[PDB]
Amino acid sequence: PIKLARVTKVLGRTGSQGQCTQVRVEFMDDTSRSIIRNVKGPVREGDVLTLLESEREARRL
Amino acid sequence: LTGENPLQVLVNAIINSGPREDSTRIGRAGTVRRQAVDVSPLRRVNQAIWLLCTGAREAAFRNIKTIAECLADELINAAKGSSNSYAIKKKDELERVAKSNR
Amino acid sequence: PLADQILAGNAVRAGVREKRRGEEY
Amino acid sequence: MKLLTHNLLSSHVRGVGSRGFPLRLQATEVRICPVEFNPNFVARMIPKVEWSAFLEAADNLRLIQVPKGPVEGYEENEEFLRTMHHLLLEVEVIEGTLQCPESGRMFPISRGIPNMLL
Amino acid sequence: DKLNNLVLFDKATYDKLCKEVPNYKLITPAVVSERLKIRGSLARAALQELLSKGLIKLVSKHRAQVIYTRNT
Amino acid sequence: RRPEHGGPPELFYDETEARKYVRNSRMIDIQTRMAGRALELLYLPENKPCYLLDIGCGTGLSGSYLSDEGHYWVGLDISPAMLDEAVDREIEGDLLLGDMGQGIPFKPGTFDGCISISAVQWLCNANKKSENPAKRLYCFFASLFSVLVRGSRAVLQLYPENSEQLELITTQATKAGFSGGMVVDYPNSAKAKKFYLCLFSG
RNA sequence: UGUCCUACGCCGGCAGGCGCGGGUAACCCGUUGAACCCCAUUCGUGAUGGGGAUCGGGGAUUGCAAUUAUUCCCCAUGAACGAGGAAUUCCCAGUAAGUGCGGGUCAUAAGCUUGCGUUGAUUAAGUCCCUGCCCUUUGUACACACCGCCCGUCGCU
Repeated sequence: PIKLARVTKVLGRTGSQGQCTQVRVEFMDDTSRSIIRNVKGPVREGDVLTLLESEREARRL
Repeated sequence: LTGENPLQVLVNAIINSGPREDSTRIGRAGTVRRQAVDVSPLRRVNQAIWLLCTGAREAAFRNIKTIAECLADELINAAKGSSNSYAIKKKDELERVAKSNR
Repeated sequence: PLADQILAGNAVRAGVREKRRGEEY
Repeated sequence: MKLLTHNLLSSHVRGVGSRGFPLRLQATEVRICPVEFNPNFVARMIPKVEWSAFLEAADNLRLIQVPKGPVEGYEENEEFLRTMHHLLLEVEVIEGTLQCPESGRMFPISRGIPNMLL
Repeated sequence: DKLNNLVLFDKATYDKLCKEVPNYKLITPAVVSERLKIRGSLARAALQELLSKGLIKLVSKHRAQVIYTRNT
Repeated sequence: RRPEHGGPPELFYDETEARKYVRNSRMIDIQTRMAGRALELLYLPENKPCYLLDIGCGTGLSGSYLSDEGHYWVGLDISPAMLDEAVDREIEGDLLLGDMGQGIPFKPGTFDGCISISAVQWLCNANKKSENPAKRLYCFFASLFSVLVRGSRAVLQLYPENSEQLELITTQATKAGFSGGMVVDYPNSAKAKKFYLCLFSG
C-alpha cells in the first residue's frame, strides 16, 4: 500500500558518487513510527515523502 | 477538448506521471547492481516535466501532427492515466524496475 | 569506544565541504 | 520449429543435466517453409543425429511415414534426402508446447519462438 | 508505412466531409489529414472554404496552427 | 549514453527501439562488416559450412550474412520484440528465446562454431538480486564449453568500457576451461577498435 | 575601422560598371536601419518544394599570370544523408546552445584565431566510485627477491 510520510532531519548524503540522501522520516497515522530512508535528488526539510512499501529500513555505508 | 481549465489537466498530468520509486546504480569492481531508492517530490516534478517533454518531442517528429496538439494529447492522456502516454509508460517501468531491484 | 566504532561504520559521514562556485550603480 | 532444432534440444534446468534430452511435442498447426537444399548438410546430420529421438518426435507429431533406419550414402538418393529435408528444415511447428521429463516445466511456443524463462 | 493521401477530393470523401466535419468535436488540419487520408493543403483549404460557409466557429488564427470549434 | 545503462535487455530493446534500430543503415554497415570479420576469424574449412551457435543475433543481420554465403545457423535471443522484427525480415535461420546465462540447452558435441555478436559485454552487471554475475558468466561459459565440439571455434565480439570487465570475463573463461585469447581490431584506434574473444577446446 | 570606408545620381533582373561628394575619423559611411524572432500565404510526411555535394555553360570582378574550376551571380542534374556500437569533448546564470556582426592575415579569394551583442534554458549547490595532482603515515599484503625444478622417453656417427 502507498503511504505518505514526513521527514524530520537529514542524516546525510550517501552513495559512491554522493547520489542519494539518507534522511530520517516518520508517519502521520501514528506519531511513533520512525525509519531511515534513502531519497536521491534535492531534498530539504519540509517535503512530504512517499513509500511504496514500509517494511525495511534503508542502510548504506 | 476537456471543456474546462487546462491547468487542472496539466497538474493532473504532472501528478500522475511522477516516478515515485526508481533504481540507483552501485558497484565496487565490475559487478554493478541496482538498489531501489526513492525520488524527492521536486525531482518527481522535474522528471515528470522531462518525460512529458520527451513524449511531446519524439511522439510524432516526422508527420503532420503538430507539436502543440501532440503536447495537448500527451498531457490529456497523462492526466487520465492511460497507457498511451510515453511518460506514463516510462514512469511505470521505473517503479516496476525499482520493485525488481529491492 | 566499541559502540562508537560500530555506529560510525553504520552511518554515513556528512557535514563540512566548502564548494566555491559561481546592485546600486 | 525445424525438427533438428528440437531434436538437439535439451532442458536448461540445473538438476536435469544432462539427461533431460529429448523433449516431447504437440502441434495444432504446421507450416511449410522453403529451405535451400544442401546435400552435404542432409548427409552429415544422419551420423550425428539421434534416430530414436527423431522417431519419437515424429510420433508426437502424428507422422509415421519415415524410414526406420539411418540412411548413409554418397548423396545418390534424391528422394530420401528430399524427404529428410522436408521433414527437418521445412516442417515448422509455430504453435505448440514442450514438456520436460524430470521437471515438468512447460515451454509454450507461441508465434513462433519457444520461451525459456525461469 | 508509405502513405497514399489523395491529391484532390473525390465524391465519397467530399460527402463524408460534408456530413462529418460538423461533428468531430476537434478541428485541426493535422487530424483531418490523418484520418481522411487527404493532403494537408487540401485540409486547410477545405477549412477556409468551410469557415467561408460559416458552419464551424473560429478560435484562433496563426500561420502554423488554426483551431476551430462547434456552433453548439 | 550506453545501452547497458538503460536497463535489462528484455525490456530496453522494445517494439519502438527495435523499429528505429532496423531502420539504420550505419548499423547495417557495421553489423555486416563485423559479421564478415567474425566469419573470417574462425579457421573453418572452406567449401563446408559449420554448425554455428548465433548468440546475440537479434535482428539476424549477422545471421542474414551467414545465410547469404550458404551457411546455416540457429539463433538464441532474449527479447521477443526484435525477435519478431527478425521474423518479419523473411529470415532463414531458426530462432530461440531465453537467457543464455541459465545454460545452453543443447547436446554436447553438437556445434562446430560459436558466433557472439554484442552479447558478452551485456552480462557483466546485474539487474536483479537473484542473479549473481560471476555465477551467471561461469554457468554460461561452462554450458558453452559443454555444447561445443572438441576443437570447434568460438568468437565473441565486444566493446568493453574498462579493463576490469575484461579481467572478469577472461578469468571466467580461463576457469571454464576454454583455451584461446584476445584479438583486438585496431587497438590504438577509437572508432575502429573492436574486441574479439577467441576460444577453442584444446 | 578607413584613403580605403563609402553617401548619392545614371545603366543592367543580379553579379557589377560610370559620374560627383563626405571622411586622417564620436563630424562621412553610421539615429552603425543586421540576423534570430514576429504576422500572413504556399508547401505537407513524400530521398519530397528538405539537404546541397559533384558537374556543364554564360557573364562580371581581382590582379604580370586564374589551367589543377582565385572569386562572385545566373541557369540546368540532383549523390549520400531516415538522428549515427560505443570511443570521446565542453559546461553552471545572462552560463551552455541557436543567431548573425568586426580586427590581423589580402593585387583578389574564403578559412583560422581573436572579439561583439541578441534570443536565452534543463539539471546540482553535490561526491572521492573512475581519472589526474598534492598532503600524512609506511614499505608489513602482492610484485621484485631467495630456494627448487629447470620439461621427461628411445634411436646413429
